[PDB]
Amino acid sequence: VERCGVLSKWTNYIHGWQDRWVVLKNNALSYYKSEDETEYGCRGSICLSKAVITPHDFDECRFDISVNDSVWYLRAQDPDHRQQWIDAIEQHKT
Repeated sequence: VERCGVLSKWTNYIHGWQDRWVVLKNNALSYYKSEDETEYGCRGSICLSKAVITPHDFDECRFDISVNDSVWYLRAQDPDHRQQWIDAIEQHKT
């Protein structure tokens, strides 16, 4: 299953943090400007084959997805844990 949710982080403006729509499915992570996704097309997309799930420093539930130096600061929504990403990618990957 895809993890589809909004991630509050900057898009273009350094102080222009907004809710961007991220989807983790198939074996790729894709993000759009916001939850309206489809009309935005695609803003970014990485392949979860060598994208390392890096546990964040100060955060216990935040996980930085790093591939091609593209660091995706993800986090467990609230009732979630790391295993969301693990199980998802593990069940998506080849």
